[PDB]
Amino acid sequence: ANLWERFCNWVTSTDNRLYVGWFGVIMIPTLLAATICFVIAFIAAPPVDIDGIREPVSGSLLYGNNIITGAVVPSSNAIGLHFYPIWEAASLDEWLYNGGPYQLIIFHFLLGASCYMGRQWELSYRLGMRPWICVAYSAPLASAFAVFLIYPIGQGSFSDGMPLGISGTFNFMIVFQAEHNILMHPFHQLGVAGVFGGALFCAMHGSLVTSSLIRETTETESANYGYKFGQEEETYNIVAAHGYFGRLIFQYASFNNSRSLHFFLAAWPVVGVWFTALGISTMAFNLNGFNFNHSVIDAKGNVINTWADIINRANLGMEVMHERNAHNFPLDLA
Amino acid sequence: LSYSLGALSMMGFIATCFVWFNNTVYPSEFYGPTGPEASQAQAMTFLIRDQKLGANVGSAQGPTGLGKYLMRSPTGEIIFGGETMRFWDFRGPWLEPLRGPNGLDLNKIKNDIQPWQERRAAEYMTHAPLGSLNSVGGVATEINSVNFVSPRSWLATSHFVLAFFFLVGHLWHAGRARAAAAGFEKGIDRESEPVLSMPSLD
Amino acid sequence: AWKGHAVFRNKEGEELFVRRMPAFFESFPVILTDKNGVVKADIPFRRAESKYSFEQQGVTVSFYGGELNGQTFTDPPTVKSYARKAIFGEIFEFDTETLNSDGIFRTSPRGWFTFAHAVFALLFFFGHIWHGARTLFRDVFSGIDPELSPEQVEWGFYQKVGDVTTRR
Amino acid sequence: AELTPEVLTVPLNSEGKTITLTEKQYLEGKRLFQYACASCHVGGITKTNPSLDLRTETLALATPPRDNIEGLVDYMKNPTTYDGEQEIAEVHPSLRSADIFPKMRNLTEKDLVAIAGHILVEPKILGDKWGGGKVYY
Amino acid sequence: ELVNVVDEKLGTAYGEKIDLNNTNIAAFIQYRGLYPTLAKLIVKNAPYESVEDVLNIPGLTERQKQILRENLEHFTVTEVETALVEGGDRYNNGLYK
Amino acid sequence: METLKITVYIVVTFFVLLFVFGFLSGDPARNPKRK
Amino acid sequence: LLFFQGFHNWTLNPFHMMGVAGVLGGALLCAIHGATVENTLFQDGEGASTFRAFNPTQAEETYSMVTANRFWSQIFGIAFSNKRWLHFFMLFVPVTGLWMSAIGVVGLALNLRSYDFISQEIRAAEDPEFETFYTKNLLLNEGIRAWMAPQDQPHENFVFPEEVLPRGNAL
Amino acid sequence: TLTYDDIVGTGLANKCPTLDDTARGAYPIDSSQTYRIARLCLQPTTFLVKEEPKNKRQEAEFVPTKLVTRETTSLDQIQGELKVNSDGSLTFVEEDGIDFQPVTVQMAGGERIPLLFTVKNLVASTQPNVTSITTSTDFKGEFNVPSYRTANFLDPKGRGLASGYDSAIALPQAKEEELARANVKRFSLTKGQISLNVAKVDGRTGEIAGTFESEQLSDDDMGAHEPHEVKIQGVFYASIEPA
Ligand code: CLA
Ligand code: CLA
Ligand code: CLA
Ligand code: CLA
Ligand SMILES: CC(C)=CCC/C(C)=C/CC/C(C)=C/CC/C(C)=C/CC/C(C)=C/CC/C(C)=C/CC/C(C)=C/CC/C(C)=C/CC/C(C)=C/CC1=CC(=O)C(C)=C(C)C1=O
Ligand SMILES: CCCCCCCCCCCCCCCC(=O)OC[C@H](CO[C@@H]1O[C@H](CS(=O)(=O)O)[C@@H](O)[C@H](O)[C@H]1O)OC(=O)CCCCCCCCCCCCCCC
Ligand SMILES: CCCCCCCCCCCCCCCC(=O)OC[C@H](COP(=O)(O)OC[C@@H](O)CO)OC(=O)CCCCCCCCCCCCCCC
Ligand SMILES: CCCCCCCCCCCCO[C@@H]1O[C@H](CO)[C@@H](O[C@H]2O[C@H](CO)[C@@H](O)[C@H](O)[C@H]2O)[C@H](O)[C@H]1O
Ligand code: OEX
Ligand SMILES: [Ca+2]
Ligand SMILES: [Ca+2]
Ligand SMILES: [Cl-]
Ligand SMILES: [Cl-]
Ligand SMILES: [Fe+2]
Repeated sequence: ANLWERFCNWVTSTDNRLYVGWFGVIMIPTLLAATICFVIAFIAAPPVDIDGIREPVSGSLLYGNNIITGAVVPSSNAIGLHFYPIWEAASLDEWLYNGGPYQLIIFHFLLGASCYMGRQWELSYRLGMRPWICVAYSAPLASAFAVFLIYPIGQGSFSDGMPLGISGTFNFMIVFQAEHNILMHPFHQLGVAGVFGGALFCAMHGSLVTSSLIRETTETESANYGYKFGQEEETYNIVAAHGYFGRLIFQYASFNNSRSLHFFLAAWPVVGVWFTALGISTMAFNLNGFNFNHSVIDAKGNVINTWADIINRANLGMEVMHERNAHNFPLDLA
Repeated sequence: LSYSLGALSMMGFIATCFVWFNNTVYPSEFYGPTGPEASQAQAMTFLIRDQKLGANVGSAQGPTGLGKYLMRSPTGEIIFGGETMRFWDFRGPWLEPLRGPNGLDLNKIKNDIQPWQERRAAEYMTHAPLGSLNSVGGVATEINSVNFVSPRSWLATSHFVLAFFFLVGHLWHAGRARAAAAGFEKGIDRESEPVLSMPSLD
Repeated sequence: AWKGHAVFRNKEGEELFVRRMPAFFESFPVILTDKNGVVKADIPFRRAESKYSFEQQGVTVSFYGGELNGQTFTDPPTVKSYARKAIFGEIFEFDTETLNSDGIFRTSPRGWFTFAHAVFALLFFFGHIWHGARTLFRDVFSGIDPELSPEQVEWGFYQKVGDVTTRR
Repeated sequence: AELTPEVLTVPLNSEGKTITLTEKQYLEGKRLFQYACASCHVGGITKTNPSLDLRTETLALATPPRDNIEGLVDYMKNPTTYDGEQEIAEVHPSLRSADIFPKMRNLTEKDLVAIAGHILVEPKILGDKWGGGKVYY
Repeated sequence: ELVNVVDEKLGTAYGEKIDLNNTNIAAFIQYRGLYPTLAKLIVKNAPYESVEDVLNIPGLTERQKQILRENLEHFTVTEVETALVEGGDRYNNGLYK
Repeated sequence: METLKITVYIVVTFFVLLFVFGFLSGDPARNPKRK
Repeated sequence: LLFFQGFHNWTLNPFHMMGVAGVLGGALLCAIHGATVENTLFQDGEGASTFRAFNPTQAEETYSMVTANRFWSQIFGIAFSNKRWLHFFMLFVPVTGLWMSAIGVVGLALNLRSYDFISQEIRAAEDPEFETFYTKNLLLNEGIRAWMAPQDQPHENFVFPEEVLPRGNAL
Repeated sequence: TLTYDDIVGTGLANKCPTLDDTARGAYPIDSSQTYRIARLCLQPTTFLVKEEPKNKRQEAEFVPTKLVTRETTSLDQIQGELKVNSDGSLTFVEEDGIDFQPVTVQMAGGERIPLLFTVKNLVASTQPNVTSITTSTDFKGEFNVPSYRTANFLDPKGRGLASGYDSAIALPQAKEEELARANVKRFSLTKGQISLNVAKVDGRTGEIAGTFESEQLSDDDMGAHEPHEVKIQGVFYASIEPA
């Protein structure tokens, strides 16, 4: 056909080693830009005045960091939610000072990962698959939106978005506990249930299927040689697996339907991680974890502490120390 | 359904930001102060207090070297200092009387602050939209006493959750609708498996 | 060398005791109590409302035994230095140069021995479980019986789980 | 320990006269203090001016002395700065500025006594924690 | 040798009494009648060569002067310490509760 | 900075245009079954 | 949890980090495997609900490994091809994770922490303009210790007068 | 005229007002009237830093720097009495205003120079017998430069002057003396020097405008290192009033 119809045929081709697709056409450049900026900044960027108090924090390896302490540092609190592209700055010198690379990385990354999700829908359509893998991916993606975009929005600043580094991430967690008591938030609790459960059922499923592989290999060769790519027969015996698990707990506590079993494997961590994302996205608007501080009172009115109150004492330590030069007035309101 | 789900998710998200930032169609008199507004009210409250005490608020240098009460935005406008620097885009009827062409006006700050402005700023500072899920108002380390969560937090949080699940609903139904229109929503035909008819990748 | 035992006193001549660092703490404040545990002096963080600083309380320190025996120090920075050492208990002079020492505590052989052995003991538990399992299940290491009767894994077909002769 | 008649006995006036509150007034005082005051004075501190707290010793050194029912009742009618030099009804809630502090509109004299009673009783229960702020949480 | 000037000041009368030349204004709340009106005036008109000089502040009512007189035993004066007086720190020194 | 801005605007418009026209070009038909 | 952060700086510890990788990687493997099976199912029934189109005793795979493999290869660049490997890997990742966290906790029994990076401390001690996220988090820890210890460790009878408590400006 | 919403985000809020090319007049001074500057505005256009050579036989030059803190540099709303002296000179005595801005500039090679750009406590004078302020009038004066960080500021390990630790707590047993400079915070107070060269006058309005150059020390990080010498140049504007 015409040049365009050939292009369309290529973009959407089921035969490319890596699927491109229309989402891919946005995904490829945005992810490349984010990746490249990230790598260069992580290695070489100068210190960033994250809290807009002229107190530049060093993130990069060349400026005295290791893999663990290193980061791409959030953009200046003096910027807030203003859009700070490279052309808004008088120079790259200024751009680097104010944390411009962070906005560039997280914006291209979020667009790219959103397209990564669209691309998963797309390929499954091209391949005649059912379409919901992309929905499972919406859970980590939502979590990434929570810490890089929604939280900044609620709090009025990208300086409060998660830093793009290991120790930075911990800083974000700790300040978050001080300001929102995230541990006492039931959406975070559902998140824990989601990831602890996800790990558990992973270990379980892995182990139940493995324990049930049909004898196909010699006593010396890997059992993996007992399964061939594309074979039509199922490589393990699900009835034996159920016979084991149904007896481990009780019969009806166990799955004999592979389809409902794999559904539960998809649903449990995905829903729990949705709640995690929504925990962060709703504490973005300062609806916080349960507060039982001084909840138990004695007959006279003496406060009888609980474990909630010892949590409070730790949160207070975080609160008063964090960003030790940034507050001038008595309440931290964002 | 899926198209409508997508448009509702989008609208939910817009609604979340509307109630969070906007104080015209969500008047702070009824809905409580915005987060930015309450943060701006705190700096105004202490500026008032301290200047009453004799402080020259324009030339008071804070620990970092930036002005304790007043400083410049990145484009030069006079704005409140401390953390609330981020909130300098806030505009509110108790505050605009002090704003001149260059931002907050030091002449007006020194002479023209009316009692009703002090009152509203104290009110808004102390009704910031922060509180716990069990409706203890305050920071997360606050003791029980005040039963408050701003209507703004309830409206933003609820609608972020709703907009979010609607987006999922959109992906679910869009993807299911595509598959059902093409005829493979119930699974792969074992005897016409598309991948088996394609060249191998490598 | 031992520097000798530091005794601290306020301007009243009352003996003061530095609260010792518990092991849990990487860093620890300097607080001096009287013999009944009442706070008498400290090293403040915020100074503007300080009430118990060494300067205000006239804290001095005298040494008995060791290198500094019979000496008394009244310069506040000096007294404050000895008190920071006193959170570690008895005060010693060290050579920090021969080894380019960094001033940060390390454990001893007792600590290193304990760590390696508790870790190796725990990992040896997995080793036990693994080999025990290989021992008792040798017959199924390459997989289960390719035609294991569905009756032995389904329910109520046998009286005793696994026993073919307990058929109903 | 109990909320006893001794705990509930507080100075009525500057001249050493006491008054014993009932448990019901105490509870009333706590309720109405929450209703009208705690947004700024939760815990005996003052959010909008932390230099001034509701500690008994602080109240005693106000002018006029506010460490008694009568002093507190009068504060709630016609609040002053700490040196009594200035009338701050325009920026501090009181019966005098119930037009602009609308929660003040249905506080009766008896309500004012109950709140004063709360303010004087709490530190007798909580000690330094009353007016102590976060250090004491 | 280098010295922390604030710690040093705690060794002088600034560590014992309200120093009219240095002490942050919230300290005046500790005595009847000083805060906010006299405290504002004392800080605005500092430094003082002696404690008594506080009585020579222009515009004082008679009871104002009398309150000053009653509280002189609680005051002191030392040299202006730059670190205590810069940054408007006499008005707000960054300490709340 | 201005040329940078203009270059990027052009870049982004190009890719956005590809994405829009791309899905406008009979996407539902691009599947292996019913077309 | 918070005690471990403040006192042991447990987040810095590489054995806890492998733990996190195993737990989050396990949860990822769980979500991704369950979703992949469910979206490469064969049509073995007429029902628009597909759960009934499975038989525990049936010989055949209920989903296409072939399509699943092609999908991930083109999406992510790599895919499983061996189902026995895939499942073994699902056992391996979270199990190994939890084992690693255990080793770190054995370390913490002895206060043998991964608390500090000495090179950062020396630079920071000598250069008061040097700051990283690692220095920032230690100030948080020192806040946690000072503020929680007196009520959390009552047998120590800690009395920390207000003036000694570490605090930043205002707060 | 222009309102806040005309100006917001343009850069104009950091710009001192200018005078027309017709503003070449003379503003008469009556030695019997008292005056004030009701608004002094200083907009920097160049920051120069004096290089520090390895041998002090080389002549050290002021070199250009790049501004990295954006349009947050101008001093404004400054006011104070304008005295007429015995000899007819004028003296400006600054009483108040937005009279400092923390500024960071970068040397070639990337060294960052923080400074507290300021005219705090400015006392500036003209030449004698100033019967009118003209485009030939100049002010020359001195001002104070207090520490760039005020006394509560805590370094990254928590150490400070009026607050903070007094030691390097991460090195519990290191020797103190080598770290004394880092551990014992100090608060500088130095002098700076400024010159204001009038170039425009509206006699009908009391407004003047011209160029200025000042010199002051940069941040010494609370005693931790030696400050550099900075030279700031820009435009100014002032409104004089009978008062
Ligand atoms: C797919 C390609 C792509 C996309 C989507 C982006 C996107 C972005 N770039 Mg990146 N970039 C790319 C490729 C891309 N870049 C490449 C190849 C390079 C190297 C040359 C760069 C180098 C670069 C730099 C140096 C910077 C960016 C920045 C940005 C951001 C702002 C761009 C902007 O203002 O557009 C404005 C242009 C438009 C709005 C044009 C759209 C006009 C159409 C006709 C209207 C339709 C739009 C509509 C709202 C929605 C689309 C349809 C929808 C319904 C599906 C944004 C995250 C900046 C940033 O990160 O700041 C923090 C920044 O500084 N880019
Ligand atoms: C639990 C379910 C639930 C509940 C209880 C609410 C409740 C609410 N929503 Mg949410 N919503 C939900 C689910 C829900 N929503 C979901 C799933 C979505 C999509 C994600 C949304 C999206 C949404 C948006 C986008 C908005 C709300 C808003 C609101 C609030 C106002 C509703 C309103 O006025 O509608 C409008 C009512 C109608 C369209 C019905 C017709 C109304 C007529 C035209 C009004 C006539 C008025 C006029 C003056 C009369 C003239 C007469 C004259 C001649 C005298 C209310 C608190 C608003 C808000 O407060 O957000 C912060 C808002 O902007 N909701
Ligand atoms: C996370 C965002 C996201 C994703 C991955 C999808 C995915 C999908 N959509 Mg939905 N959509 C969304 C949000 C999304 N949607 C929203 C918020 C709306 C409300 C307007 C819609 C409205 C919609 C309609 C009306 C249709 C779909 C359809 C589809 C499906 C087919 C592909 C398609 O036509 O895409 C179209 C994609 C969009 C309309 C939005 C994609 C947004 C992402 C973020 C990419 C944007 C890239 C952009 C060029 C970058 C801007 C850069 C900027 C700086 C200029 C596919 C499952 C089609 C389908 O088959 O329905 C059953 C269809 O007809 N969608
Ligand atoms: C991304 C965030 C994240 C993630 C994924 C993890 C993940 C993990 N953490 Mg870390 N944590 C984090 C952040 C995180 N942490 C942060 C920021 C901190 C602050 C420093 C901590 C502080 C922390 C501590 C202090 C500890 C962990 C531990 C762990 C491990 C716990 C494993 C487990 O399931 O134990 C759950 C418990 C078990 C699995 C034991 C067996 C339980 C039996 C089977 C229970 C049977 C129940 C029975 C049926 C009854 C039910 C009754 C019902 C009524 C309740 C795991 C690697 C632990 C660890 O490392 O262990 C070695 C640990 O002690 N974490
Ligand atoms: C001293 C004396 C007196 C001694 C006498 C002793 C004696 C004789 C006692 C007998 C008397 C007696 C019974 C007393 C009772 C005492 C008592 C009640 C003890 C119980 C205490 C207790 C809490 C026990 C256990 C609780 C328990 C097991 C909780 C588990 C709940 C739970 C999460 C269940 C799982 C539910 C679920 C949906 C699981 C599926 C998820 C999963 C594992 C997926 C992986 C998976 C599953 C499959 O399904 C198949 C197929 C495959 C492939 C696969 O991947
Ligand atoms: C107190 C007042 C009460 C009112 C309030 C109620 C509100 C709550 C609403 C919730 C109802 C949801 C019902 C959905 C059932 C369903 O999934 O059907 C789909 C399949 C079909 O089941 C399968 O059913 C099949 C038959 S069929 O498909 O249904 O026809 C069969 O073949 C198969 O063996 C069988 O397992 O369900 C299953 O596979 C069984 C196990 C999984 C079901 C629960 C998990 C789903 C989400 C996980 C939970 C996440 C939360 C944890 C967070 C960390
Ligand atoms: C748009 C494209 C997006 C591109 C993303 C690029 C993704 C790179 C993919 C991983 C490639 C490495 C695989 C080597 C290993 C390799 O070649 O595996 C290929 C292997 C193939 O599995 P089979 O089932 O074919 O193997 C047969 C077995 O029986 C072996 O005997 O896949 C797996 O084992 C899956 C589980 C590991 C998946 C691990 C992913 C790890 C993520 C990386 C984490 C560290 C990152 C460090 C950051 C500095
Ligand atoms: C900023 C957004 C831009 C706004 C534009 C949106 C307005 C709508 C304009 C629609 C007009 C174009 O209409 C659409 O375009 C492309 C390119 O011409 C066509 O062309 C395509 O046809 C078939 C469709 O099966 C494809 O297989 C083929 O590869 C391609 O050539 C579409 O079949 C046509 O339906
Ligand atoms: O910046 Mn980051 O952190 Ca959210 O809170 Mn406010 O602001 Mn800042 O202090 Mn707390
Ligand atoms: Ca050495
Ligand atoms: Ca001239
Ligand atoms: Cl921090
Ligand atoms: Cl602040
Ligand atoms: Fe499986």
